[PDB]
Amino acid sequence: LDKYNSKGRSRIYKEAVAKGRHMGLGKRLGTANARLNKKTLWIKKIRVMRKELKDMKA
Amino acid sequence: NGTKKVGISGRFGARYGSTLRKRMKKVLETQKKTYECRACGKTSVKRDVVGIWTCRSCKIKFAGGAYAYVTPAGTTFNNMLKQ
Amino acid sequence: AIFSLEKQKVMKQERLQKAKILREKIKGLKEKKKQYYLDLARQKADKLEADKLLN
Amino acid sequence: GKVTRKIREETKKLRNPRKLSSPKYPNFPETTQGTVVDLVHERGRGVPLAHVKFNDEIYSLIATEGLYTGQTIFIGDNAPISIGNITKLKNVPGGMAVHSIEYDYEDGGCVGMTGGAY
Amino acid sequence: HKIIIHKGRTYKTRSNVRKVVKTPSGKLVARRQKKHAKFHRCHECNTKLLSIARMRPAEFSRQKVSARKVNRPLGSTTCGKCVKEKIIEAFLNDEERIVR
RNA sequence: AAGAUAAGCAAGUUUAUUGGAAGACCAUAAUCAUUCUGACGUGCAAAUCGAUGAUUUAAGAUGUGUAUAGUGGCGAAAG
RNA sequence: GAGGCAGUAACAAUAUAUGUAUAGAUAUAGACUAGGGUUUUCAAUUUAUUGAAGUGAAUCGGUGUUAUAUAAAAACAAAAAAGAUUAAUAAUUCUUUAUUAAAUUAUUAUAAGGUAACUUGAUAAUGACAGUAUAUUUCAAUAAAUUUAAGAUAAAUGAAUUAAAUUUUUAACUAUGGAUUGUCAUGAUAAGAAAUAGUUAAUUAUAUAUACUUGAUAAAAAUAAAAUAAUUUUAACCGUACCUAUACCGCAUCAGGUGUCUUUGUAUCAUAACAAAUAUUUUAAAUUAAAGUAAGUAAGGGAAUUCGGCAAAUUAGAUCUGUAACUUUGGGAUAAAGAUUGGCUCUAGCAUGCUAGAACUUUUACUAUGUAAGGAAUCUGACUGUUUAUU
Ligand SMILES: [Mg+2]
Ligand SMILES: [Mg+2]
Ligand SMILES: [Mg+2]
Ligand SMILES: [Mg+2]
Ligand SMILES: [Mg+2]
Ligand SMILES: [Mg+2]
Ligand SMILES: [Mg+2]
Ligand SMILES: [Mg+2]
Ligand SMILES: [Mg+2]
Ligand SMILES: [Mg+2]
Ligand SMILES: [Mg+2]
Ligand SMILES: [Mg+2]
Ligand SMILES: [Mg+2]
Ligand SMILES: [Mg+2]
Ligand SMILES: [Mg+2]
Ligand SMILES: [Mg+2]
Ligand SMILES: [Mg+2]
Ligand SMILES: [Mg+2]
Ligand SMILES: [Mg+2]
Ligand SMILES: [Mg+2]
Ligand SMILES: [Mg+2]
Ligand SMILES: [Zn+2]
Ligand SMILES: [Zn+2]
Repeated sequence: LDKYNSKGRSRIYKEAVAKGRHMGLGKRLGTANARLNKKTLWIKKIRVMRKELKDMKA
Repeated sequence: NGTKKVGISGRFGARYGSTLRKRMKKVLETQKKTYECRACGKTSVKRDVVGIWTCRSCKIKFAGGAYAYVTPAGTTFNNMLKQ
Repeated sequence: AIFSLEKQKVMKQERLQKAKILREKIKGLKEKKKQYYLDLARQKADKLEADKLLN
Repeated sequence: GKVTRKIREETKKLRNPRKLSSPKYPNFPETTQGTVVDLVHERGRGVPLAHVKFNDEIYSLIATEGLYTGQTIFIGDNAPISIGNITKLKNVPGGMAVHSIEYDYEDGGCVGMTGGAY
Repeated sequence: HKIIIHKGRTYKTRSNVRKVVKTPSGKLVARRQKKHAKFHRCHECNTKLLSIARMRPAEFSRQKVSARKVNRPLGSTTCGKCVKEKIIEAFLNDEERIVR
């Protein structure tokens, strides 16, 4: 038989981040723009705000 | 808005001298500007090639200068033909 | 010596017709033939040799 | 010594000379009318050329200052003088600007080929 | 460990586009595809002429004439709005001659 | 950097966004060769190895085809 | 032709009491072209010697067109894919379903319809052409659910880990209409907006639509017709084994050099590193020399050593405050100088996976890997760039 690497270690660690544990100030190594883009957050906001104005007119 | 007196020539940074960047600000202002179409009357004429000016709406090409839509030596010879 | 743009396309092809003929006067070049699936003249002649052996 | 740079540059022009267009206009007996078709750009020169159409034949010419696509011009020995028209030399009054002069009659053109120079 | 199967030359030119398809038995294969073609355009107004079949000119001769043309004079070359300017222009230039 | 939008104060002028120009800044793969005057020095090798360094959308790197020959060719120039 | 130095320098040296196995150890791997030419496979005798066998094409390359009087196996060009067989060939052999071209057969429309954009047998079209940035998330891949199977644990565990499959409206144009309206950004309209009714298409990431840089505006030529069904001792010539570095070039089984592409899992910017997959490999001694080539640590002093701080050491990621003289008004600047960083349990926002705050606890938190020493002056060159292949 062949071997395949197990992901039981990584499935646990991804669950604690889903509660927001391991994203401290001491475990960041990139900038604020690298972890979250500032351009995409403006496109998310201006597309939703343009949708809700059409509904209030109709 | 961020610049006090340099304007469009702030892309060059802190090189090439002082008076060489003054000569770039005169020419680059008139190249990037859009003009009125003499045919259709709309403001959509832009430059794409040296000596060729074309409109976006009516799509009619005009001959002209290198960096300006009209040439100062080009307009004086139109007046003497009107008389 | 002034020509139209439309007449100049004729003089190019007439120039490129002479260059096709002067190739066959150069020594030591392989001969240019037609493509095989379009040249119907060669397919008739080789088939004539083919059934001649059958007799 | 060796052969210097100046002589070695001229013999490099005989192995591969430079190529340009040399645009000339035809000759016609009486005044005809032609239309401007399009404006193009060549590799070597800076001034744009123009393609005019006389008697369903397309030639090439140097573009004058105010010229747009579809305009009509006249060619002949006695055409009226205006922007872009081509007339004889005796008709124009003193003080104007011309930009293609043939040395002799029935020639294409010799003087004033580049852009900006009149 | 699975291996993609490639057949042919490996240069990425214009005519060598490939895609990856999965077989029923479990192989992986890089199959070649046809060359990309574009829409025909008007000779004057330069708009996209739809309803004409866009393909390579070898296959384009095999189509029917209704798939190559439009039921209109100058149907293969022009857009159908440019002909409205032509017919009015060609008629009016005749009536100018008879006066002068 | 141009370009564009708003909110204030009153011909204009401050504040906040959007936008993404430049022979601008920094790294991996790839490239070069400053220092240790390190290793080796009948060597792995008729010019290599290790650490340390310089480099990034261009006046770049590279396969194939045609052209240039010894009082001659090619050269951002050291014979 | 044969000595001394001399069996000296210099190189090679994994474990098992019974084994076609159980273990250890080092190295990423696989395909096209240039070069090599039988090294391929098998049998017999000991990386050798001899002897047999092996390369199957209408749709895979060449043979065709040209680069402004001899030029392309990566530019242009009629057409196919699965599934199995051999000791060795397989888009070429065999089975199943297709496609192109040419010769002979059977049959026949010469025009209708829509106000319009257009629909149906009803010709005259093209090959054919820069670079960069942003927005689409097509495919594909992840993630979830389900159904069959596998391997292990002294024990224990709301049921862990691995494999296969099945699923998870927009742009043009036309007719009415008569003055408003969009994008992440720049806007569009009396040369007719929104709103209605309709006709075409949606180019599959090497794509589509916009924008931006230029005294650079981004190749040639051969090449065309069409309805439905059928037939064929119809589709010529050449190459198709094997190697990608111990099967190339450097006199060699040489730590050098050599065009293109593909490649699984963890990895909160990446990088670095580790594991998969696949390929190779058999037996001297040792708690003890000196002097070497590498890697570590050091009480007290801190450049007194030296031509010279040559070599080594200190600093470093990310968040928050703060930032001078000078100036070609753009810069100097990431100047300099300070403070914070773990684990667990919650609270609060909306964009739903990112960011602030609070409580508890400890031999205190970027630091395994990666990661700027700083300041003040003088001479010379404006800057990006290039150069004596080997001092
Ligand atoms: Mg740069
Ligand atoms: Mg040394
Ligand atoms: Mg010779
Ligand atoms: Mg000297
Ligand atoms: Mg040894
Ligand atoms: Mg043998
Ligand atoms: Mg094989
Ligand atoms: Mg097969
Ligand atoms: Mg073969
Ligand atoms: Mg083979
Ligand atoms: Mg190779
Ligand atoms: Mg080697
Ligand atoms: Mg010892
Ligand atoms: Mg000490
Ligand atoms: Mg101490
Ligand atoms: Mg001292
Ligand atoms: Mg001393
Ligand atoms: Mg040092
Ligand atoms: Mg805390
Ligand atoms: Mg310098
Ligand atoms: Mg040197
Ligand atoms: Zn206009
Ligand atoms: Zn049109």
